[PDB]
Amino acid sequence: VGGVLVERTVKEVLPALENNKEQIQKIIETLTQQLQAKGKELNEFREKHNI
Amino acid sequence: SLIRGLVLDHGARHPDMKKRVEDAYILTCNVSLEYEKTEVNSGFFYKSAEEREKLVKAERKFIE
Repeated sequence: VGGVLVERTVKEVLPALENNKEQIQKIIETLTQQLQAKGKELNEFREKHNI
Repeated sequence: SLIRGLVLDHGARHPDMKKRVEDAYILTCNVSLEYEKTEVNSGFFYKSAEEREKLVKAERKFIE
């Protein structure tokens, strides 16, 4: 860490990388997937509203 | 000639609109039914590409 090198046992250090990466992988699959369909729909939307 | 009413000089651009009018309910409208038939609006000018595709659809509409 920033002003410290924290001493830890594996027992805390091991599961931190376990669940965090896995928890990150869920969220990242969601939005980047949703970004494409937004562009799909926003390409239809932007031609409509701007009169 | 003596015109007790007025005289406009124009028929717009279209003849035979029933341009002979006995009962005249006068709409003087300083706003056009011609805003434009093209993509970009009457006062809205764009040399950027993505902003022009935006106005092409409803410019012909806001006329109708």
